[PDB]
Amino acid sequence: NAQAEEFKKYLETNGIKPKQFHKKELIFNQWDPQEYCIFLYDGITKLTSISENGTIMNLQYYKGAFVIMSGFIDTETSVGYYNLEVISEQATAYVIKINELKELLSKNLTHFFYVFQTLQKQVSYSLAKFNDFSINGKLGSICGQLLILTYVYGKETPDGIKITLDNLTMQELSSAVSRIISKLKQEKVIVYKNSCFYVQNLDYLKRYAPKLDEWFYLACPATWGKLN
Amino acid sequence: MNAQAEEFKKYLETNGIKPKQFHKKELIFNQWDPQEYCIFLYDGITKLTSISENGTIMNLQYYKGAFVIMSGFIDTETSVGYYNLEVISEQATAYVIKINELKELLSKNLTHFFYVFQTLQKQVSYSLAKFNDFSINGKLGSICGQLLILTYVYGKETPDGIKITLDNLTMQELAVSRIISKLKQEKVIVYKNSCFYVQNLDYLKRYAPKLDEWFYLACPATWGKLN
Ligand SMILES: O=C(O)[C@@H]1CSc2c(C3CC3)c(Cc3cnc4ccccc4c3)cc(=O)n21
Ligand code: NA
Ligand code: NA
Repeated sequence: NAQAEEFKKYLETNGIKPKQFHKKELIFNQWDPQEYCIFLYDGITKLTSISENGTIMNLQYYKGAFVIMSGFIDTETSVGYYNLEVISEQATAYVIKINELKELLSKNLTHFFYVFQTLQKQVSYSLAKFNDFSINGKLGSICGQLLILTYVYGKETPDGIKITLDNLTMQELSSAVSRIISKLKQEKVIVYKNSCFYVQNLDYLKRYAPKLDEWFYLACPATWGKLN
Repeated sequence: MNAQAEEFKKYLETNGIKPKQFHKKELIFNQWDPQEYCIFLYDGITKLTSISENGTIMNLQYYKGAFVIMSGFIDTETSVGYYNLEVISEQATAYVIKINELKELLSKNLTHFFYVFQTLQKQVSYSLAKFNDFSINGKLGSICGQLLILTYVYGKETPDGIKITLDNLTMQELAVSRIISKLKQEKVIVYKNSCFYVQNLDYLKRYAPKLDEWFYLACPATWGKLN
């Protein structure tokens, strides 16, 4: 992306170096009193919360380029007790104290609008998922999640739309969930060929995840028009 | 209400933006509006709805003044999503502003720019907490999460319990009567005077733990008034 590239280089101009992370590493953890603005240039991360019996809660996933912030920008107080785990093999991320963020954006409104419209997407993204889930239950949630893997990591092939994901990432991902995927298999909306995963009926996914499909058209139109 | 909100209100007025009185059931904006707005809900209560192709109305989110609700992207001024913003309180004060004008106002005042930025952070992190509590305790954490918000916001320190202040207009504004019953029975909620009370705030905290954390970090003033 161009906007993200302009932010990458704007960060480096101001002396902020990238930092390579590896799978299962933590970019920041819930006990770090320092609040950060993570610019995940490349890689895949997940935001986890730990209940007080030890159970890890996978709450959200992020793909670079994107912005994650552990503190409110105004008061510089914590958004919550969260960790940012890297689940890809290797992820690049610019780590920035929240204090320095306000200074970088105060000088330049353009990158302020970039970070600002990024949070705008995340808000509407969640509203669109919740919408589809309230209209079609888990069916909408499954089709919506499946629509992500198609619009982003998808590519057109003879056997449909293949998911360009190292199966290391795939299995990173239940009775009712099996029922849904089962029907998708029998209707061949998806497949299991060559150990891969292809999507052949994108129109089906759009039907039961319509609001999320709208979110792409409005927030990621270049990706949306690719497979449309 | 919020120190930042009051100054933002003054800031909008001094730049020639007038408040507008919306009453219950009015739409500050609907989903077929080709103009994208930045709504500053100063006072009142609203909900974000969506009409499907079937014509089915879906509630998606609730907002209470002071708060910001933008329908378009700050940069491209395009819609982030086709939503309607409906008032559900008796009356509501809101400062309707074009998005192109917002871009202008926040550019000359980074302080208010950060404030609007923070209102997005509270939505995102409010959703994550709500999603965690539902992702462990299912609908129990959701209802308890919703009740927890009502308790912290509209509660009263009455020896009877915690008096939900909401005028009846938004109380019953609201498939799972087992949940309301499992709490009606358990001395967790009681409508003594025809009005809801709370006799066990720890039940709600226990099943909405992340929402409780969020409220402790986002509204620490309101959180401690019951703790
Ligand atoms: O199941 C998942 O892993 C995905 C990834 S994150 C996510 C979300 C939102 C972004 C955090 C949602 C939306 C959602 C669904 N149901 C809810 C029920 C109660 C309260 C909030 C909810 C939010 C769905 C989803 O599947 N996933
Ligand atoms: Na933290
Ligand atoms: Na709008």
